[PDB]
Amino acid sequence: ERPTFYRQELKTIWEVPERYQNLSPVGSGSVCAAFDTKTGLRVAVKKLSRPFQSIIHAKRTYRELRLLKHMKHENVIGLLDVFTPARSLEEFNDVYLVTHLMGADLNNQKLTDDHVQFLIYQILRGLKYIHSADIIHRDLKPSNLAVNEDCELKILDFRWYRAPEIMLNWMHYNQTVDIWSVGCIMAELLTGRTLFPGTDHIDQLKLILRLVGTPGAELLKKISSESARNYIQSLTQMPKMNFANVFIGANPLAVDLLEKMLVLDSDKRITAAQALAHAYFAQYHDPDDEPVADPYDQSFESRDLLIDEWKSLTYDEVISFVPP
Repeated sequence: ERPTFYRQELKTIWEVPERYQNLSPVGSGSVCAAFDTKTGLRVAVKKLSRPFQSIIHAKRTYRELRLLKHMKHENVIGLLDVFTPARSLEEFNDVYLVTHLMGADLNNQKLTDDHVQFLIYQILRGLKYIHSADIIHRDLKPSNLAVNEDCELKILDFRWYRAPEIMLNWMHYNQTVDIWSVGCIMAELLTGRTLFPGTDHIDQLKLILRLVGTPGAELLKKISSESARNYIQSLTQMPKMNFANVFIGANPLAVDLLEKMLVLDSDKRITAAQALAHAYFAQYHDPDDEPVADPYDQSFESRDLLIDEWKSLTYDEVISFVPP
């Protein structure tokens, strides 16, 4: 059946099932932290802002709901509930999404090696899943990575951490753009400092190239633009520096993994599935507890529909929702 809803203000009117109590705002969609009386869980309740204002809003609402419904993995945030106070598609105007309320993010002495292993392991386990659905995160960074008390980690809400192929204007994009971001995060966890703290995208690329080397002829054979090639080969030619000398006293397997992640050529960068099997994660690696996702149908992405059709498609997904 339909739950009983109650309304309150705090500055839109929120109308939510009565199982969610003690709503207290935590950002502006806009999000309230709440107590889920059914489960005794702390939850985030996000009320989408203007979800069907235009074709672009409606499709983004649909894309967000579809993605969250698909994600079913310990290290990836999924959907705990989705509701609307509307009793039919005609009154359907508001969408609310409920997810685990996570404490800290990774913006956060420094960490021990065992604890860096554990956190990166979790990130890679989550990424293996996401990537197996043919999803690329694209913007992994310490603030999209949430942790509870026991520092169990979940990947959230999908330029110091972005792959250089993106900051150059190359478009040979692997899912390993996310593996670059993990490499930068791991380095920051290991040393306490941002690995590539660029002021603009140019400054950033300079710092990157200083560490990894200027592109080799083999990667240069992959650049289709004359100016682009001209640009890279115009830059002062930097040798690959030694990673050990940047990561002093780091566990040497950490350094070895880093050298595999922080590779300029994306086709040569270690993948998530491969990183998990690397000796650095020995103590956590379980190849039978690193599950993959069902295939994820993003064909909708290329479709040009009407607001009312994206809306109805969204309503179909709300109705058909089943809790974990």
